[PDB]
Amino acid sequence: YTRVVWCAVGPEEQKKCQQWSQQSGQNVTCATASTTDDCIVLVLKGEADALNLDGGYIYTAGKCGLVPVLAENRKSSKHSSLDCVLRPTEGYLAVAVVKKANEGLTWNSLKDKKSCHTAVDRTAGWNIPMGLIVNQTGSCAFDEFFSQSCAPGADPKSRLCALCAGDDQGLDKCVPNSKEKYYGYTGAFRCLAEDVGDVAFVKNDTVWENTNGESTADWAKNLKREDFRLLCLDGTRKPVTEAQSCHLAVAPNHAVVSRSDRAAHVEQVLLHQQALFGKNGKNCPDKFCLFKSETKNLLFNDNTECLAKLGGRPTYEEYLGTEYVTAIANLKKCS
Amino acid sequence: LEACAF
Ligand SMILES: *[C@@H]1O[C@H](CO)[C@@H](O[C@@H]2O[C@H](CO)[C@@H](O)[C@H](O)[C@H]2NC(C)=O)[C@H](O)[C@H]1NC(C)=O
Ligand SMILES: *[C@@H]1O[C@H](CO)[C@@H](O[C@@H]2O[C@H](CO)[C@@H](O)[C@H](O)[C@H]2NC(C)=O)[C@H](O)[C@H]1NC(C)=O
Ligand SMILES: *[C@@H]1O[C@H](CO)[C@@H](O[C@@H]2O[C@H](CO)[C@@H](O)[C@H](O)[C@H]2NC(C)=O)[C@H](O)[C@H]1NC(C)=O
Ligand SMILES: CCCCn1nccc1C(=O)O
Ligand SMILES: [Fe+3]
Ligand SMILES: [Zn+2]
Ligand SMILES: [Zn+2]
Repeated sequence: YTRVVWCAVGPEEQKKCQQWSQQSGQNVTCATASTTDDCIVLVLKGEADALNLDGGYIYTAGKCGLVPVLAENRKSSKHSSLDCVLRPTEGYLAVAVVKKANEGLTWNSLKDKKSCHTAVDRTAGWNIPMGLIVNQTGSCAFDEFFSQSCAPGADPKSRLCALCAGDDQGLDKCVPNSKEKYYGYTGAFRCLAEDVGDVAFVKNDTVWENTNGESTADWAKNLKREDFRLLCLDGTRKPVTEAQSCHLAVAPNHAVVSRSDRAAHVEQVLLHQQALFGKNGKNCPDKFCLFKSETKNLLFNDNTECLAKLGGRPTYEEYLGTEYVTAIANLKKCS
Repeated sequence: LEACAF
């Protein structure tokens, strides 16, 4: 049989992959690139097999011919008697988060404020809020809307990267990988927690997972949920308990993609790997846990319960949904 | 809306 070559984005994901590889007896091995788009190109070249992707990146990958294989499934809100691998996915809630103490601020007063995004091209961090903003403003100049932002993957000299902070050395300011302090869900929430920005575009789970002692990380360990508010599109502000009535969109879950001719094999191997190292896996926490990374969401989100099988052998557009695809395509006309 | 970015 053949080995599965995973693609790690940046050096923190590489280290985790290398641990997985050792534990897997080289059933999985590792390629690494500096950005998600570069890992997508390694897969298109056949130099890696697969990686797990946010839906905005699935859009890129799917325009290039890669296909969805298995999706992240977090814990369901409702009792289900189905095994995790067979439970339908629920989608996550993209939200706009602000500090409660920043009292004037609503969706309708974002212009000229400071923003924190997960990365350019990602769902909650970029496609949904900027797609909404370009539409409501009637303008493609999304790069001149906020006074300053951290939007990993934008031009590092531009206002969209001005709040980014890079690594322990200021190296790699604004790169779209975990070496940027403000990258991803937890990075963009930290940018708001620290008052670097006025608003963060993340998902509902990020706010709960990084407050009220749910994270022991230094920057998060003392944050309280009640000190944050969600911006609803009708101009109101709500406590973070009200995400089901105050969100920007429901996003498709992150999912693994591969080339079509490797998808079946990638799927079989991941199903076995999560049986060893997944949540309650045979050898997690003893040896290695595929869905943990000290809150840093490396390779997978730390809140992944399993990777689940997809219904209907979906194309990428069927997985993302026609509404979302159409929103992305509308926004990409601006660039 | 049609081609690969790379
Ligand atoms: C590495 O992958 C191989 C192949 O899938 C696994 O070896 C198999 O183990 C299964 C399940 O225990 C058995 O059905 C077979 O006898 C083995 N198949 C072959 C082709 O040798 C192996 O268990 C995997 N190891 C790890 C650590 O993931
Ligand atoms: C917002 O996200 C949080 C975190 O994922 C959700 O709260 C969790 O929901 C699960 C499943 O119901 C509970 O068993 C967990 O204990 C909750 N976690 C925490 C830290 O409180 C919350 O349900 C989501 N809100 C909406 C509207 O979807
Ligand atoms: C931004 O506006 C565009 C243009 O209206 C939206 O695109 C429409 O979306 C609806 C719902 O899926 C479709 O019925 C229309 O046919 C789409 N119109 C066009 C011209 O393509 C897009 O959804 C909006 N973006 C966001 C994020 O809401
Ligand atoms: C559940 C979030 C909605 C997005 N979505 N629309 C159609 C299919 C899907 C999903 O498969 O990820
Ligand atoms: Fe996402
Ligand atoms: Zn909704
Ligand atoms: Zn289909």
